[PDB]
Amino acid sequence: PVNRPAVGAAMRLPRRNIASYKQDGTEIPDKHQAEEHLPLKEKDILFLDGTLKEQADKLKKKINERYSDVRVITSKKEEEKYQYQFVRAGYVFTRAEGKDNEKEKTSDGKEFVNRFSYDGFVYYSGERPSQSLPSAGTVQYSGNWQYMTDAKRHRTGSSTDLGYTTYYGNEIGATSYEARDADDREKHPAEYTVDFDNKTLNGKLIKNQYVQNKSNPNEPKKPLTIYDITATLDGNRFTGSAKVSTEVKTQHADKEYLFFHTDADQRLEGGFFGDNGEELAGRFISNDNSVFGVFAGKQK
Amino acid sequence: PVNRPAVGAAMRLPRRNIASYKPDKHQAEEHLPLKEKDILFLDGTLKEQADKLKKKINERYSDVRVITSKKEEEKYQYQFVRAGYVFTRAEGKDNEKEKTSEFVNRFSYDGFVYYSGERPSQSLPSAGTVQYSGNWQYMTDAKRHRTGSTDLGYTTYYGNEIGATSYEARDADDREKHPAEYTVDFDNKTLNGKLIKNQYVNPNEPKKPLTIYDITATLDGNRFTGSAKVSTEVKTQHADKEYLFFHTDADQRLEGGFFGDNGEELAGRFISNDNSVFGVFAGKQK
Repeated sequence: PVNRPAVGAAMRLPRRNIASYKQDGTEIPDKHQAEEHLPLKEKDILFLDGTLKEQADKLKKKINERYSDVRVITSKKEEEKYQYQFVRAGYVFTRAEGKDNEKEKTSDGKEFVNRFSYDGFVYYSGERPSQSLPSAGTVQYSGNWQYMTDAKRHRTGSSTDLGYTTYYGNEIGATSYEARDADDREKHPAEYTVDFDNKTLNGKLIKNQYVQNKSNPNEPKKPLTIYDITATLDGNRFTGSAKVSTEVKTQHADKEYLFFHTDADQRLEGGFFGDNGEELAGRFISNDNSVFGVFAGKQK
Repeated sequence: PVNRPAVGAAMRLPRRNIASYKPDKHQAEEHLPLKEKDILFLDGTLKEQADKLKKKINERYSDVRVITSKKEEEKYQYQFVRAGYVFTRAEGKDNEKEKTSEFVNRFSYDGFVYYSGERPSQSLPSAGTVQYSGNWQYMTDAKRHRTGSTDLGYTTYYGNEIGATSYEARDADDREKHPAEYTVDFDNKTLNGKLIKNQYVNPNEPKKPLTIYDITATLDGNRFTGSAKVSTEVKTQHADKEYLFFHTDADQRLEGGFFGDNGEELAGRFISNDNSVFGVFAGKQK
């Protein structure tokens, strides 16, 4: 589950109950809504198989099973940069315009269930698990990552103030595809070093921070490491941890830390794809189920 | 921000980057001044404010021993104010690192100095002069070379790889390391004071105070704004030690206020002009 080897995994957008009445029509006490915090669940990690296209199609299918007539946006445009052959770290989602929220109401018309109609997944996919890996040497990979967070009403004592499209992070999970305060040139790069001598992987899941000069395409990037990855290789898999960088904790306590605050200890799993480990991909989920992340990489 | 009114403020320990990889035997960051933006403003009860600081430490390390200013501040029996600290030596913890493919290396220690106040005074005397006594704390920049840590009166590393602090002062009188004295003129609407170090020297053994800062401020409502100035004594007679830490004034960068019914107590903060020292202070009517 946390440890399951896979050729694909996904997490669906969590949508918390923002209703302020109970099913008996009585007010929820102390100004509270029915569900002010909705963590992710490991049981909700959706495991995938088949080709890259089949896996993506399955997730889009799931979106349309809920609403047949909503438009879907994908990460196809975002992942162009990487020219991945065997892996994906992507997303598929909808804003569900013109759809009412999911509601359940009393006879008198009071809402005791109210959930947003938004929907989406972040996921990784891999094809052709490696049959051979280098017996020696160190190899650099570069790529990207995506993420899906819990839904939480109060992260501190708006969602846009915190760098996300309105509501994301609060009434529904925060996602990489709704991050507004990142460098849209490349919001979420990732870097990895694989030591095939000692059989270790180290990496960084990075956010390129927002830059004021948006007219110069060669404006320098402002990287911020969100997670340090460490892992051990075993066959064509690797297992390890994602740890929130100290820098996030101390210098970004009022923003990034409100979303990325707990490690994923021994809760990161991935593997190599392409017959000779040309690429890699995987996932992690933090100890308190506050973030599900997926990541991918390609040899430099 | 530097001039923002507050009922509590804290500064976190600066930890400079001592990494020596990406020339001339230099480290990545040989001087780390403080920043006015890193002044952490606090609110809520005295307890709430302190707990927030302990929380931030625990957010970095869930399992470290935390040391507080509780024992030190007992003597003052403050009702409404605090000038304290919370810190950890982070025993057995690795430094903060980012790596080769080390271009970042920052110490594992952590801590804050802070002031806190509850119930800002809604009335003050319209006249008369009032004496206050209390204490202060401080946090300095981190600087590899202050001259051409133990010789300079601090626990190892403090002042160099991390900021020097009042709670790592080793050359002071343990009876009361950092007393403060104030006089408030409610006629002329002024505050004058001294932030002092009792130098190392029986409970009635004479003290050897050394004024570190002279404080001046003007009153406005239940607040006061002014300056902290390095003492004549430090600059001229302690050029080879204290002056290496206390060398620049805080001009119009000291802020505090009165707390309690009729200004029984006062507290505040200052930050020197070149961001070399952040100080906090508290006092109680004599």
